[PDB]
Amino acid sequence: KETCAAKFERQHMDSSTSAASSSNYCNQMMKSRNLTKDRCKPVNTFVHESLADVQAVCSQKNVACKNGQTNCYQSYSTMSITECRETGSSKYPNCAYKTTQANKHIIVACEGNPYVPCHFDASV
Repeated sequence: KETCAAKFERQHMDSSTSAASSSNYCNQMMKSRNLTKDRCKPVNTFVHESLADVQAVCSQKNVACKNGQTNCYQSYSTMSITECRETGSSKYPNCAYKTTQANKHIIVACEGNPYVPCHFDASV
């Protein structure tokens, strides 16, 4: 059902806010974006930029992905992002997360036509 493009937007885009509003941001968004439905996804980043800005990264600095594929791209600019990581304690179905807000470059893996992000590899 979901295009890798649309799944990326669900998992990784949050243009609704400029930054995490509280230390509960991740608890709340991991839940609302359906990333805790069946298990607690351990690590996930949200990007607070326009979709056009984040899709444009697919034409920026080509770098290898963590898995050694070559379709990753690092943003030329830093971007406002929230990094979510599950706490050591967390046990499903009660998923708990630490929220960290930062301005960093993102690295995404891109696919499709239009060529757009389908996976979030890392922030730098």
